[PDB]
Amino acid sequence: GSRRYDSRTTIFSPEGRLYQVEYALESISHAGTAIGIMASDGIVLAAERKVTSTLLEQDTSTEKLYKLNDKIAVAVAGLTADAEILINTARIHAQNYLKTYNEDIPVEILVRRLSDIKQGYTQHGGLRPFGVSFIYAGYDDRYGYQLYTSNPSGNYTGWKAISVGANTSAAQTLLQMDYKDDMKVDDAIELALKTLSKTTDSSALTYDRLEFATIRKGANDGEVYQKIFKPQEIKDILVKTGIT
Amino acid sequence: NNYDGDTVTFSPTGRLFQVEYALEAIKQGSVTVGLRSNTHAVLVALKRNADELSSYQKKIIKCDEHMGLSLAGLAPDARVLSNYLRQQCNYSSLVFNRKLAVERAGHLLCDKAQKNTQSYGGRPYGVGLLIIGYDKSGAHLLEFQPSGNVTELYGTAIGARSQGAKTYLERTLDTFIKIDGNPDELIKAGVEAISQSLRDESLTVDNLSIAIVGKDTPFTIYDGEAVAKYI
Amino acid sequence: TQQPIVTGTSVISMKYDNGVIIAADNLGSYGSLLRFNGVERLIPVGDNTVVGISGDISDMQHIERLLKDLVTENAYDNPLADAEEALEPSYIFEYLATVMYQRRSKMNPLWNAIIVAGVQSNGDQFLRYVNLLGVTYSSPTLATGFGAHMANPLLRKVVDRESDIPKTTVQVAEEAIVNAMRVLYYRDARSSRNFSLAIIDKNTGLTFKKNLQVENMKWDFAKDIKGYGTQKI
Amino acid sequence: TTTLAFKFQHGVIVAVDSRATAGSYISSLRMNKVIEINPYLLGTMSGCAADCQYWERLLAKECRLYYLRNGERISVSAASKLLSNMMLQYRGMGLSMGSMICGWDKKGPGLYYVDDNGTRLSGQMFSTGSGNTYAYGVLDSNYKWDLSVEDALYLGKRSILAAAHRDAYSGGSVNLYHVTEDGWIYHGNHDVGELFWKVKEEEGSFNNVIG
Amino acid sequence: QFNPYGDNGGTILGIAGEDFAVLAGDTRNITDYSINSRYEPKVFDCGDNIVMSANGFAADGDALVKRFKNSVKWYHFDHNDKKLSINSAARNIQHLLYSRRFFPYYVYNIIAGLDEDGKGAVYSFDPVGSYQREQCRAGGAAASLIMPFLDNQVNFKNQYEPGTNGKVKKPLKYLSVEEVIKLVRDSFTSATERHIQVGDGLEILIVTKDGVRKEFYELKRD
Amino acid sequence: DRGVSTFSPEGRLFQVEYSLEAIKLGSTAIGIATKEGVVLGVEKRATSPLLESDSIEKIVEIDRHIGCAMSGLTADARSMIEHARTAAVTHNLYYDEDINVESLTQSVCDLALRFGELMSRPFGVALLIAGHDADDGYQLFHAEPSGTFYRYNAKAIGSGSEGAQAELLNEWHSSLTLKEAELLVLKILKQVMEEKLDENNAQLSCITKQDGFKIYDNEKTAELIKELKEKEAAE
Amino acid sequence: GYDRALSIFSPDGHIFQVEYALEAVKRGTCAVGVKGKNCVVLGCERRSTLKLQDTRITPSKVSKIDSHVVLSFSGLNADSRILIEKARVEAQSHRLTLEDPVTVEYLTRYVAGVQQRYTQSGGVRPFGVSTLIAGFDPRDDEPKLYQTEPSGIYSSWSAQTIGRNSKTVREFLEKNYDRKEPPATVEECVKLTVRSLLEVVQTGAKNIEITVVKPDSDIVALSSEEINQYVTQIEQEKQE
Amino acid sequence: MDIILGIRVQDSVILASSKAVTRGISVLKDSDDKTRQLSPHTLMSFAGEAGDTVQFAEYIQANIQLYSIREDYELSPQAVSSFVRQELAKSIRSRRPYQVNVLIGGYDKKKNKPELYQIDYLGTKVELPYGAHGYSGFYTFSLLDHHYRPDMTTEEGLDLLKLCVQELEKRMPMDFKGVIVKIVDKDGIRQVDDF
Ligand SMILES: *[C@@]([C])([C][O])[C@](*)(=O)[C]([C]C1=[C][C]=[C][C]=[C]1)[N]C(=O)[C]([C]C1=[C][N]C2=C1[C]=[C][C]=[C]2)[N]C(=O)[C]([C])[N]C(=O)C1=C([C])C2=C([C]1)[C]=[C][C]=[C]2
Ligand SMILES: [Mg+2]
Repeated sequence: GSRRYDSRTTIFSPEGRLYQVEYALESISHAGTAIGIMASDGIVLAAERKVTSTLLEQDTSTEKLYKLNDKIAVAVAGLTADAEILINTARIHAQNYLKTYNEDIPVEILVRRLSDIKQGYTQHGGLRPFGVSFIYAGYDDRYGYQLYTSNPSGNYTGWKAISVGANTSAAQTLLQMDYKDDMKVDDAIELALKTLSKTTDSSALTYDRLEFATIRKGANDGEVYQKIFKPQEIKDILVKTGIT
Repeated sequence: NNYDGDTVTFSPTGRLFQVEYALEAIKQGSVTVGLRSNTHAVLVALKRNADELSSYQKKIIKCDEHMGLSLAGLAPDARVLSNYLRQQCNYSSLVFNRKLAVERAGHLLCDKAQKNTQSYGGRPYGVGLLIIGYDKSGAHLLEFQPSGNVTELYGTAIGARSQGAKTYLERTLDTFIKIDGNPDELIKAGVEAISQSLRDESLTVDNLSIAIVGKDTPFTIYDGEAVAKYI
Repeated sequence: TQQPIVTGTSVISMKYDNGVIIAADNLGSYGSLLRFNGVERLIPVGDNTVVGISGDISDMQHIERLLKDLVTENAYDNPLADAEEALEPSYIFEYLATVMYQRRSKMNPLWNAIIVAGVQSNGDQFLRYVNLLGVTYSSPTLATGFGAHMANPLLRKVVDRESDIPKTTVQVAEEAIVNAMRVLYYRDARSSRNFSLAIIDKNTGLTFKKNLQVENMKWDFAKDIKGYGTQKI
Repeated sequence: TTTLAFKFQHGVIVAVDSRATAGSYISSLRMNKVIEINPYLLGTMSGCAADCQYWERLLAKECRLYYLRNGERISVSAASKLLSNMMLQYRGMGLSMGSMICGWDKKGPGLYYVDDNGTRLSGQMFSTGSGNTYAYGVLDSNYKWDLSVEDALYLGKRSILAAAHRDAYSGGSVNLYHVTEDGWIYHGNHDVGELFWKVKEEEGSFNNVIG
Repeated sequence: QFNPYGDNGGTILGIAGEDFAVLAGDTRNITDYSINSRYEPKVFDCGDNIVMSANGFAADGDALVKRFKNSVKWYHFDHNDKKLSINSAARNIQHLLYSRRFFPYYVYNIIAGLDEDGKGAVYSFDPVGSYQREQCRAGGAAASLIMPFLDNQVNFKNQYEPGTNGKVKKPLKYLSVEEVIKLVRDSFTSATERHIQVGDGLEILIVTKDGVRKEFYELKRD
Repeated sequence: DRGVSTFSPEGRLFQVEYSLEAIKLGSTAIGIATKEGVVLGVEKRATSPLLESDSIEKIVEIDRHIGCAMSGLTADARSMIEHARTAAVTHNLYYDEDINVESLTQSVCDLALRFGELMSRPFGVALLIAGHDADDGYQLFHAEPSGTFYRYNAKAIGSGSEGAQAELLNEWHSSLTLKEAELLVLKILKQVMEEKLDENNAQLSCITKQDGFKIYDNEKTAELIKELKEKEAAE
Repeated sequence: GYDRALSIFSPDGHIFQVEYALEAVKRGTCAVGVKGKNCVVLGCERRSTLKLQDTRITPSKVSKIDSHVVLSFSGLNADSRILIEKARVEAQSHRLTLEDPVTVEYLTRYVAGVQQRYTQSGGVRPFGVSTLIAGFDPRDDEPKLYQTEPSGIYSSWSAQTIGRNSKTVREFLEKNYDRKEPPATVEECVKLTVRSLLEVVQTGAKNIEITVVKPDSDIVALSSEEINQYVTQIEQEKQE
Repeated sequence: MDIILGIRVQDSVILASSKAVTRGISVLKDSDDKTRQLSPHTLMSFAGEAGDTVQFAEYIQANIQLYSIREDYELSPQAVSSFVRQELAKSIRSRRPYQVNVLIGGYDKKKNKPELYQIDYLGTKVELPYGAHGYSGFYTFSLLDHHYRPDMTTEEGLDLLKLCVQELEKRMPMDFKGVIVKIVDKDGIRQVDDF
């Protein structure tokens, strides 16, 4: 019967690893690097688009940075199509929470929900896991500014600074070196871009090969603003920090 | 070889190996004999024990007041199939006020077993059955194989060393068919038939199991000191 | 839950020494309208059973088909279908009774009253009633609808108890049935003159009589009846 | 019917009548309206007899399974709640049941009222059925925590008698029970006909009645 | 509108002796003011020395008896031909009745036989499944006519010993099978006189350790 | 790969045969039936000294008149015990009586072959079901994952089973007392166990008509162990 | 639905998927449980390969199932969340139907049952998780400590450890823990729990987490400085 | 059940709920507590059809307690009230709706403010300084309209509450057997044992 053709996506290896999760992580390691840095007065999200073309329409393009709600955003590393399935589920979950409790969803609760969905695909159903790693950047009134990451295993962890995708080993070493706890957003912006500029597989880091975003309390009085950077604005911050 | 992984696969010569392997389970099972006359039908079964401390596994099951069977192979499968017969006998009585014909009971067993030989996921039944009964057309004896094949016979035997008893009945055919209105003599012929399949061991009081059904005789099972008469 | 539309009236029957007799008129009424005049409400099953049905005709036609299918199904893988394993009146009745009671238990009844008349394998007479409620009973005489009120009293004068059955011949029993059908024609506003009669005997088998008519009717005395009290002319 | 149950210093008293009616016809002179769920648990019955018997016997199954799983007796609180949750499944379906779950557990003696609506109340004293008002009158005026076992048994017996007399749908006989920490104790079946004449003479009550 | 219920009349009576039990019932079956049958058996031998009668709506009565007889058959299959005791049968019947709590079997059921100590036993049920063991029980159409007579003549209610004037009760001496049958026949003869649905015939099933015996008596046919 | 309900060329279900191998790796459990009662005894086999041995529950009550001992993948037994307890109490609800030991055993064994592609595999645990009823008296049954159950006068299951069964072959007779059976279980357990038998690493239990099913205290078993040592030293 | 039997017997009578789930537990960070006379302490390892971590928001290793019961684990982190959620739901479900909080033994039996169910259900793999469940029963002052594993077996422990290098810390506990006289105070119990982790952990900085659970729903988590004081005192006594 | 009152003062919320439980023509209990603690600083009183009230309250209680354990955090009174409203609004279009009216009294520890929410069985939520369900408001709101200030102390709130109960006891035909009064403030929930 059908058993003959079943790959068995949800099994342990003899060593106690989940084959498909490990192979999904191998896929993600070839994806464009995404970096998140948390500061005292905001969060930075920086990400590298993969070998683009001159004929790609950049200003209307979105492959890395997505908005989940007004307070929470994500950087993607892996299969974009897989990520959009999960992103739309997370957007719905945030609205369900808002409808139920009349309060914006706490960052961790949203992260846990998405990570639980990923977990399910590794334990039951016989389907391949989502080949996606997220960096969650968000704010709520309990813990303030927060950075999380999730991977195909459904495991999630909190971070002060973190990278996903390609060259995370090199990127994490550079972040660990220059990061400090009393750091500010403008400094974090510079650190994120400098780290990408050194870890990139490209010859030079340019505006057309980047997506950038910040979450700042730099909004008029006690409130939070999301800023998805435009191509011209990425070009300006590259000149300001002294990379181009 | 490559075609015995499941029941849904024919071999290159047109054989169904899973069904044949299920048939093999019957040959490993303990011997049981069936025979009939025109008035009565008799089952004789050699029960098997695990060891000296253990009881002797029951071989005969009652399905209705006028029908029952003996098993050889996987006992739980016999429980499932006998339970089905009990229900079918009972459906006939409740709906049609009609005792189920033995021939129709055989047709129902055939069809139930067949479904398990053509579908993926399931397995064939691993048991053989000898069904006896008395209905409106007199006494009857059936042999059920889990391939689906059901056969009406004057006498037969299934299980380990069953060929010896089957040969005896083939010689005695003309004699035991004429044993009408004499239950004890018909049982004697069955006990003598099953004795041809014995080696080393002999028929003891808790070893032997006998059942009978007939014209003015409901299906009744004899065990223990009730069969000492025939030893 | 429904209401009966096209209906058939009384079915009457009785036991006699060697068998049973059953009868029913050939009318299909549509309320007070005597709409259909060629309706057969006695339906034979084999050569040993006749099922007589009153009530809703659309449900009767459904039952007729179930019985026709029952005969077909009984013959399947049955070498003795025309002998030892043929359908008995008791089998046919219990089947119908099972169906009627199940349908009432789903609150969707077959709006009928049925009498199954026949002779068993051992020669015993079979006569039993069943209706839309699944209620069953047996008696030396049985009748549905108006027949229960007018026919049974006449038929019970012939066979008042079980011991009167061997003393009753087929000629006497048929005479009683035919007289009862005349009385029903006098007094049942939903009846017709034309009727069918069936005899199932253990010796002579099944005799099915069609296109019978009520005859020897008394009407002459009507000429003398004038007014409603005081009128003389 | 009339049923009652009350807690006191020496446990809990349980008293019920035994009449059963089908309209104005007395269908039964002696019906058991107490169920022995276990040596330390009792259940009273008022309303539909079938509903009371079925569900409280089903409660005993579930209370018994509790003991096998946990190796320990179920509490009166938990037992009463299982029953109320059963009633809540057949919400608005037409069950008629009024019962008091009486027993002794680790918290001491326990008494819970439960009905077909799912209502579950803890309390010292309860009375259910068509004659509960008559029983409450006697109970309220004569109840104390400091009651002796002998006097308490009589109070519950006398309270049923009061109802049996006035309520047309209560009577037959009185069934008495006493629940202790060692378990429940049956204190017999008492015919109301004989009990009435006895109480009248000894107590001096029911003066208006001639005998 | 369709009414799934009906009334087939009839009356039944169960009496428990010291070492025997009787279950009696008339043989008349009716609808409204008509007679369906003068002899339609209502009390049945269900096996294992148990007799049963479901009085009221005959269709539901036949269905219940049929299901209980079936329950006895499967009790033998499932539990190694063990005899179904009368108390076990009674509890089983409760669950058969309550399975239709929201669409009841419209019958008043009585069973009779012997308990495990050999003593006479009668159990009586309502349509929804409440049951209990009794010494004496009349059920059906003329139940209200018969029960008071049995309270008086079987349990000696309101009967005292002459000379004492109400002080000493009549002692509860046991009744023989011959004495019980007299009370049964007189109960049905009296019920036949004053109840239109009762008559035609009386069938009694007597249960002892030796088995189940039948007795039939004619009743008035008007 | 291959079907879960597949037959081998010899006519056996692969999975059922493989589950029997798992049962051979389990700790020893012994049952002895007498006319005064049935005794059930088990090897606890703690994996470490820090493991509180009294929490090892390999002997279990099903009803007041039925007990049960297990061997193999003991986690698989929990749903079987739950079903057995439900079946026992449900029958008491329907029939106002105790259920027959055989009927209870048959109900447990009906779960066995309910596996396929229902649960995904057979049970990896064997059960010794001991009890008493009025019809057949004191009984001991051996319930396997094949769906088969044999009645036994005496039976051992687990790692030291064939050695213990040979010993039970010689020792058992129809006139054994309850006390004699208790010592006999302790004797054979002590023989097949790796570690030295004491009240903490071995457990006794019994079922009698009067007192029903009882698990023995460690103090009560300790005395029976001491009584055993002295009678073996007596000759 | 996906019905494939993933957990099945092998010729030698082993269920490899359940055994491979134990290998996932072996890979997980070390977790230890020690019960004193009037308390239970749960110790947990944090691997220091992950720095730049936000310890405020990172999922803690010890989880409250109810106000009186806690659960720690070793193995797959994502798998443990599913067991914890189910356990928490059952705890509220028990309070709602029986009007008493769960016993520690009951909660353990439930979690163990969930793990077992995933070893003989179609289309699912076993949990790659072993748990330590600790607490105090309502109105009871006797400490409770249980362990569960992927197969679904569970048992009570005076002291136990699970996860990577658990063999070593179990060796330590077997010689250091006395049953006749367990850690009489909270200090002694925590000290023994920290000592046992110091056999394996590496550095005694942010790598050790300690959670003390006392009777009557008194549960607290020790801070870095509080634990660091134990680490300091242990090594100073060791220099002798 | 019948009468449930609520009042929000300066630094606390006070809930008063009747003690009577009636079945047929008999008062079965005169000490019934018609309330459940949802969280340490949130109390819900309830009134409606028999059986449904407690089942609904305990179901809400279980859900909030589950949330508290999962997140190790107490939901705000506003969040709890919205959750409760949704459950009732979900319920009103069900096959068999839950006929329960509630008052939710809570102290928001973040904002340091008491909060009172009135929700009926339809799912009609309103935040109020004082509230009631059923006929209770008909007798009491005129007194509350007159005497209520937002800067009242807890003691002044209790005195105004006594006046409301006295008016109910005078003009209602219904004997509700007095009230149990509970106070919700920064320190949690406590019961006034003498009222
Ligand atoms: C008072 C007598 C009520 O009048 C009391 O509540 C009893 C309680 C009771 C509990 C257990 C057993 C017997 C009685 N209630 C009844 O007797 C009820 C009241 C009732 C009648 N209809 C009804 C009621 C309650 C709620 C809805 C509808 N009576 C019954 O349940 C009737 C239907 N039962 C009987 O008359 C018979 C029973 C029971 C029984 C009969 C008749 C015959 C044989 C065995 C048992
Ligand atoms: Mg009459």
